[PDB]
Amino acid sequence: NRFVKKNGQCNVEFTNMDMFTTCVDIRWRYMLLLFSLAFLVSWLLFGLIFWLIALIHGDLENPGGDDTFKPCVLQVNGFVAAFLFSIETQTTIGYGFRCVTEECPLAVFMVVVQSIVGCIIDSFMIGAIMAKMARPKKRAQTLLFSHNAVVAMRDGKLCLMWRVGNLRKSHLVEAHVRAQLIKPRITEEGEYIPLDQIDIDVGFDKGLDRIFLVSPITILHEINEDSPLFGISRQDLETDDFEIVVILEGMVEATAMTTQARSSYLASEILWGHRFEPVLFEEKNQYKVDYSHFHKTYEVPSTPRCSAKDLVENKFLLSNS
Amino acid sequence: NRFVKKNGQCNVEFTNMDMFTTCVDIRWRYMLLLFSLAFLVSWLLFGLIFWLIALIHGDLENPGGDDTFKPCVLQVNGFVAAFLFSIETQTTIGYGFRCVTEECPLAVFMVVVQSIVGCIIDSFMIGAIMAKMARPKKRAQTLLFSHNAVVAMRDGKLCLMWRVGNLRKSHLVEAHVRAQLIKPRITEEGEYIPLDQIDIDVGFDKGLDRIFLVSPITILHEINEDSPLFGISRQDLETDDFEIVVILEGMVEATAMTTQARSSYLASEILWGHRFEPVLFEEKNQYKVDYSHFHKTYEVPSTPRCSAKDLVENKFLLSNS
Amino acid sequence: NRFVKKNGQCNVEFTNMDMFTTCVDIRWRYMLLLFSLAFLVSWLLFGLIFWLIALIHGDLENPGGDDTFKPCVLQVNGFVAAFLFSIETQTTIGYGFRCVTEECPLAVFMVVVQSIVGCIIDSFMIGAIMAKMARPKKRAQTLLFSHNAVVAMRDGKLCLMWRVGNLRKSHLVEAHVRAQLIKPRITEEGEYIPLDQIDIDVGFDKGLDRIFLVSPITILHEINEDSPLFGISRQDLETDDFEIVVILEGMVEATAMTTQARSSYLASEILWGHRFEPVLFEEKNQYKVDYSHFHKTYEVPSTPRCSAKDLVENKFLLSNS
Amino acid sequence: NRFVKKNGQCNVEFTNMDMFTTCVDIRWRYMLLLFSLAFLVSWLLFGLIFWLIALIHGDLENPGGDDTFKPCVLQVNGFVAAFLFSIETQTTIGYGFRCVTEECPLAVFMVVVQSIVGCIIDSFMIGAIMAKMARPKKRAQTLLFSHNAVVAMRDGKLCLMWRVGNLRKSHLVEAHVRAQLIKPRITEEGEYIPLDQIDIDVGFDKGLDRIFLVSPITILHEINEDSPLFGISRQDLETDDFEIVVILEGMVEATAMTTQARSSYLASEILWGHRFEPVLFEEKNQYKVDYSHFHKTYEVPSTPRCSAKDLVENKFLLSNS
Ligand SMILES: [K+]
Ligand SMILES: [K+]
Ligand SMILES: [K+]
Ligand SMILES: [K+]
Ligand SMILES: [K+]
Repeated sequence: NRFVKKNGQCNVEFTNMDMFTTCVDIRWRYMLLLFSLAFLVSWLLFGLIFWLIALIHGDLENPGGDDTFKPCVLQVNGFVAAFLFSIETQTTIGYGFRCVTEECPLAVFMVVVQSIVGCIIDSFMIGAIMAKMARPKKRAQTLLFSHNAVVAMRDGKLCLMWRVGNLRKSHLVEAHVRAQLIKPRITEEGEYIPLDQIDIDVGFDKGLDRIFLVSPITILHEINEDSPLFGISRQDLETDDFEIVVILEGMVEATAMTTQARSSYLASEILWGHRFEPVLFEEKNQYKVDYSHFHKTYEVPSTPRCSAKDLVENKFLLSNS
Repeated sequence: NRFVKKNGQCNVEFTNMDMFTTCVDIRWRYMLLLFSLAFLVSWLLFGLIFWLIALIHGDLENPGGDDTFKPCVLQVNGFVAAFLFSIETQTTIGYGFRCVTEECPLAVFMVVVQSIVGCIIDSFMIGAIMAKMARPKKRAQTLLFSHNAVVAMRDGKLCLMWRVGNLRKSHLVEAHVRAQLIKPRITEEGEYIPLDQIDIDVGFDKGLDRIFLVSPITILHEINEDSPLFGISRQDLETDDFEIVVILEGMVEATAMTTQARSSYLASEILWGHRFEPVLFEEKNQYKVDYSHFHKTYEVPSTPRCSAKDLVENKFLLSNS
Repeated sequence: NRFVKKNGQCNVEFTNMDMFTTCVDIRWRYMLLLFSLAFLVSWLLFGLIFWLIALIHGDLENPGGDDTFKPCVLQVNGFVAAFLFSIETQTTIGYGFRCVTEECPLAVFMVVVQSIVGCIIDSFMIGAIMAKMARPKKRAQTLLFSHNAVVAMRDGKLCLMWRVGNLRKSHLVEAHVRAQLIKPRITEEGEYIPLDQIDIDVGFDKGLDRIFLVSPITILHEINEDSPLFGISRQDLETDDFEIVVILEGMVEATAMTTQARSSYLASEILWGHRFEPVLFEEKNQYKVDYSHFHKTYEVPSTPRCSAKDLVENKFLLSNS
Repeated sequence: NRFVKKNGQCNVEFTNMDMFTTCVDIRWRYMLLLFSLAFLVSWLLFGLIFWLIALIHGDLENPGGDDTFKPCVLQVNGFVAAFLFSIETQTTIGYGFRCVTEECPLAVFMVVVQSIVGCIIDSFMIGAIMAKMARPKKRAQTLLFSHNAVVAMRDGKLCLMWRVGNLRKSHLVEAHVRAQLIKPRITEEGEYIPLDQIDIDVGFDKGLDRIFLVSPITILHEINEDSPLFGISRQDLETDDFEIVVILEGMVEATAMTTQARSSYLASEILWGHRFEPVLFEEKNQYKVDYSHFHKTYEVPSTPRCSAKDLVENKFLLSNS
């Protein structure tokens, strides 16, 4: 039946899976203690001002006032009371026992000031809990490479292969693969490149490196005249110092945040003359993917042990003679 | 007249269209009951603390106080009153009947604590109603494929074709098409690929797969020597087990979120020797698109019933002899 | 001197320039009247509830209460008072004259409910003023095409050219150009394509269509054997029904929102045998761009009046004989 | 050992490194004084209204009221008191001394109005402190070009080279390089291009311009028949007026904001017959990058002083004879 329903939906089911710009990430909870401190500082500061004012105006000795005398702020009898009024103003709780009066302009202006300050402050609190909210780090890896890469024969050509798959049913828009052989080398003129990155060809020029990934795919590198692996046999493989890097880029269907997935195979991690265990099965009305067979491989004794280079050379001696 | 006005505007009119990172999507309204619970828990907790304090300080028996005795918080006569003061503090309603006094530091500190807690809490409430606000799922599909794909003759070549169109007047920046024949196969060496994805060529190498989509377009795949459809005739079509996938990627003009539109044609869903009904008409000063003709097709009896492979083979026998 | 400073900075100066997902864009100010309505509805509803409660409990006739009788909410003497208490609760103004008491659980629960409701409501208000805040429409066009396109001779080849430029000093990351001849045509087999889009080659295959745009650039299309313009002379130009579309895509340096800039030239809008007036001048220590010369052009009488096709044909008759 | 751990992690360590849409960026702190003004204006306006009402209703002479007379708003004895009530309403502090009463509908409606206004206002305040919060300018440059570019011999070919490196351990998804020779020139037909941008080939056609950048890389431009540098020797280099631009695009792993890094080399800034000092060293279990050697270079006297053009020409005279 259908691999892709007419609406784009996929027919597969997955089984058996195991300046201050730095302030956005500024801290885990240290920002919370930071803001709690921000408040405390502002509350204590304005309380001291209100207490200074009540002290000077002489309210401390007549906090409630009377017919002849009106406090700047009612009911401030000390610094503790002062502290309270400041809080109630900024928090805008405003119980009202401590209350401003029309007497002192300085006091009124001070409330006016404290109100704006207070607003700005928690306004920023929402911004910091915005930044730190969505600006992640450590996004779960949705993509997977076979633990090993395989060298075997497919359709007459000798090929290095490895597997990639999505752990999520979510699609990868504009996905493409790359590979490089990495190793030190010395140029013809005797120049030293400590680690050289040599492209390994997955089909870029025809755009076959463009992939549609639903179920796990085996990526093919034909080893040929233009391959850095052209002169390598199965024995060389248990010798050589080279390492292969593999990449899969693309964009998460939901985010449109381009992703780059990486992994590596040492010469020692490449299994010659093997093949991957099929991960995809058809059961009646729909397709299943058994993810336990992902890394699993099996020997193909009929696989030639020599290098692709000698493989091709031999062909012509069986031609010429 | 003009297809594209000098300012970029398009001249067409459309007619007849029918960790906790998972918390962003955490729920529909279960988050609302979650937060309502968050509040309730904090309100009840602080009320119990205030009630514990009023109990110990002995306020329950003299809630209003007198000349010789001052409560930590005025007017707490029970747990219900206690509950109320907690609410009024956090909500910052602060009716003021239940009111803090300068007596108990513990109480003052508790208010101080409850104020910061309360702020943080709803600060987060705005973040959750941020995440859940714009982080969508199920974005309406703006793109469309003809229900069927057609095989006919164009400009001398035999071609598999299918239609794509935008349901919205909104443009697709950097849009491109891809296609693959999907089917099981067994390699020369006898290896089984359960479902193989073979590229179908829409013109990638010349970059003709890059498209400017205003009105609906017919996508052409020339069936030639290098096509997987090269050896297929009209009769094979009512036999074969293959399925074709089609893709259109690009980015919504507004969002710049790369989109990937999918659809499929079974061999059985491919109509041989047909053509699409034109969707675009010119009326005087501007262009119309009649979207009722989108999926509509018609027979072209002059269309050859054989495979493109034999089509080409025959040419040379009418050459040689 | 330098076009690009060693830090990447550019040395040019510019002169003489003239479900409810739809709710994000839901309205201009109709959303503001919407929310104002949202509040009003909630305020009136809860006030009616509080008034219902005060009515039943018999508070209307003893609003202040006394030694033997305690109202659910103090000082509710009517619906107007009721309305007020509801407001003061939700707004959390809480003057305190109308005040809740520990008597009626129903009332307490109602306050509890109204508090959460109120919070959720304006929480959403911040989300709507978030969506409608940054989710724009009508982004100012930063990119510009010469009003006309020119056909002239450059470096021995006959070429259709047109100009593009940035109105902003801001760079375009990964910018590239495309062009298409648009016109109706009838296929060899007699099929009608109402408007056909034919690629015009700006150098894609070598990736010369990739451009670095600081000062305005002239885009070149070599008219050759593979060009749809190959058979066109200056006289044909004052006849033909074809139109040319031009595109420039890329991403705004700041936004990384891919942009697609469009414009068109009718055959009648193409000026044959002309050239563009240079927009870029060097003055001593830095480069200026005079944007008044952008669309300006001048005749080049030495320009051949014939089609590039006959231009090439003639070459060989002056070869053969 | 490993360059890339099996999970994608990199094995290198770095050492020795030194309408109103314009309102988003509208100002540094001028927006803060703007909003503070926004509040003040609204507070003063509503206070004047409340004062107008209290004046007309005759409350000024009986602010507290009595058995026979009820003020619209209690305790407004002047404009200063009026100012206060307005503040306490909007801020929702609501001390309660100045308090609304059920008498004047006009007043009630006014409170109702002031409440919604107040909410909208600071709602917007959160949006402006949203825009101005994350919409940056001046993002730190994470990418680096060698101060100079080198011409030397590698693997038999004469090549212009320059270095690029990431200052951050953060990866660049889909990174690619470009280069252009920039200089004035006059066309065959005698047309003047003030500054011409000529592509310099870094391997685009094979997609070798696609790079995987962990440690700093040397970018190679083979100087050959198709190079604008083909006819240039070491002596020409101390003469010529040309400048070379270099670009590196790609997307920051975290942001997915495409970045374009630029830099330039004047003919005078190109060091002929040199090579770069290796920046990468292997110490036991892991790789180090010494960033002090980045710009450092050394002479290679064996480097030919002539132009690649004559280099190749000479080859055939040592062939022919
Ligand atoms: K209050
Ligand atoms: K309040
Ligand atoms: K109050
Ligand atoms: K190519
Ligand atoms: K409040």
